[PDB]
Amino acid sequence: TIQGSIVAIVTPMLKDGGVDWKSLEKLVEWHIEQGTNSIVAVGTTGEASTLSMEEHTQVIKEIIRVANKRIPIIAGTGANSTREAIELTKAAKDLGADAALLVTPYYNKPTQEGLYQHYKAIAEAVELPLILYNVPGRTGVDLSNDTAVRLAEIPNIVGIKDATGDVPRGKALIDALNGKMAVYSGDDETAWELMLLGADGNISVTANIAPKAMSEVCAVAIAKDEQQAKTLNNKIANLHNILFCESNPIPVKWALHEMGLIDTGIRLPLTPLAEQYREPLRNALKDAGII
Amino acid sequence: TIQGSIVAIVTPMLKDGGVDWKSLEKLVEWHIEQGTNSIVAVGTTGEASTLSMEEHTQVIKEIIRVANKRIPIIAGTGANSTREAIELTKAAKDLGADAALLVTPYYNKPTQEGLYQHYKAIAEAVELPLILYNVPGRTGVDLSNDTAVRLAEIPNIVGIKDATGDVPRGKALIDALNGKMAVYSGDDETAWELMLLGADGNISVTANIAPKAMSEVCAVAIAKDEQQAKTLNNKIANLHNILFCESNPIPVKWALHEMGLIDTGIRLPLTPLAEQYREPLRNALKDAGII
Ligand SMILES: [Cl-]
Ligand SMILES: [Cl-]
Ligand SMILES: [Mg+2]
Repeated sequence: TIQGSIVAIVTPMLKDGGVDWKSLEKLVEWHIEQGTNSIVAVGTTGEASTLSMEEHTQVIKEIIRVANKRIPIIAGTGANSTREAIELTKAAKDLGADAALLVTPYYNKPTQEGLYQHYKAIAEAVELPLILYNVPGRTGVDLSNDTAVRLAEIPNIVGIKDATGDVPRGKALIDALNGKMAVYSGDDETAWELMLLGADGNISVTANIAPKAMSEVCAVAIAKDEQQAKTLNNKIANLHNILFCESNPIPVKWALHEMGLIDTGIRLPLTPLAEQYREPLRNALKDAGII
Repeated sequence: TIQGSIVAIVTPMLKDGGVDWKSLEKLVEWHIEQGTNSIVAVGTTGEASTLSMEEHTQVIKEIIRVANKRIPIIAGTGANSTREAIELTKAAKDLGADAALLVTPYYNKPTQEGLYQHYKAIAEAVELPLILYNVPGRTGVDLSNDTAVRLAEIPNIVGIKDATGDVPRGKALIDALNGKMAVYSGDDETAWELMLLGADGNISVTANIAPKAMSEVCAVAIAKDEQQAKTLNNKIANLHNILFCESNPIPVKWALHEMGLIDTGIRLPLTPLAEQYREPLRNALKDAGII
């Protein structure tokens, strides 16, 4: 069901690190006005790692409140402990989230069967649509297409965010699934191609700063309009590269501060974008017509 | 200062995953009797990821209580949030831990400067000996030798566990530090090599099942006896390989179970060692004279 441009939203913070509730409310409003189709609250780009459990609950609560039913809200509820993933996922269900996004357990490297059991335990514990999320470069683990295809058989498991950026592999996954669950790109550089190949949307970093552009790229790609998807994506292609010059969300948070939309807060061990990269990032925003 | 065989001890668990307190006490006792030189409590091999905050404290307190100051106890206190690491490290100091072992933030991929600020902030917040821990395959980030060398200048940063298994790089790190802080192997397969080159010990998985033999390997290797180090390590070299046929601590817990020392409990998303590996494991243990 959830389709189109799904922003992996940052969590705006004041200089001391506190959540900037005013800026967040404004950012959600702007996404809705510009065409973003859905918001992932407190995922990787929203610094899930350095927000407390109460801060997760509050950010999800506020985004749902401001959205006011206009678009679906997906809560990031991943953990590397199955028991913890369950508690987070239950809390998101109770807050009224439309779905949960659950990165594979990171750092502890479960087996493929361990991945299967982890997600099946969560699906069986919480009645809420769940979206798998594979990002092997961050986690230390790769949820294979074979394991994804198995998990798609579990009630409540409704999609996977594939951040491999490996388009032949994502095509092979979409073809094997034959509709049984959704595939979302988690790689802005190749998302337009995965959507042209049958992905249901793009859970996007770039949409944080170009929401109207990315909403258009997703609509034309989902519609299978290859030329329009190529042309529209080309206008923002350089943004997809520059937003990872340091680990996301470091650059995207700097881009939003340059746009005047958030302040500079970001939580250790993350750091504001290194000084040397701020001019090149400004130049990319200017080239793109964003500032 | 802490030298020798430092076991990264498992956290024994009952079938239902509850911590097995009696079996943990017995293990701590057997290590001390067998010649183990120090214990890391609630590290990666100890399932830090799946233990609650209260359980992290109880396990630390129990290992300290049982060891009764006969050997230094190092508390695993890493987190991917600098705030949470400071909290865990303070708690370990308060419980009487001799040192803390802090893996680089995983999953959120800080920059080298963010890793520097992370550990600087902890060292300044907590007056306790800190050991860095780099294992890039699990965490998605690699703390470079250059960054390690900067950090060794910071007062209470007293060492690093280098789990790269890359011996020339570990030698380059030892050489560059020139004694400013300790290097510990985090790779059983190469640990004897790294200690012959100047590492102060081995923060060891294999020591969970061969604590006497690994105590002797570390001692002769630290003594720079290359022949005896090689000879002694050969007897346990196949154990270093077999204990990683699925992600540690999966194989090591199974081994301790075959030895009659712990029950099969292990917490999702980890799983009990797959059946196909159990007979080979058992044969390796028989071959090494462990069972
Ligand atoms: Cl996300
Ligand atoms: Cl450890
Ligand atoms: Mg590391």
